[PDB]
Amino acid sequence: MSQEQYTENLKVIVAEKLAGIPNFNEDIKYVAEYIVLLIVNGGTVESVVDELASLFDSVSRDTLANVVQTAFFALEALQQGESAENIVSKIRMMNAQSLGQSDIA
Repeated sequence: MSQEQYTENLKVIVAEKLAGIPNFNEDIKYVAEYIVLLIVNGGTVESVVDELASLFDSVSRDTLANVVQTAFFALEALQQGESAENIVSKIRMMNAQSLGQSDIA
């Protein structure tokens, strides 16, 4: 392979925004892989937003640009030394609240 360690760490940060979007319930883990693939190709929000909009043109362009923006910042944080598993802990708690009904007293 060429850049998988960055794709595995970037895929976690990319999912943090896709899983957080309120209009993103299905195709959320598979959509981050294509976002990282565009980031690995070069990292151009214009070409990365136009490529994601061509396949995902149902949600407002701002929602797609929001996930590409967090992947660009993640590339700079990953190059210095950041952790992606810690972000999943916040998504697991936020994702459980979205589907956590009939669980109170």
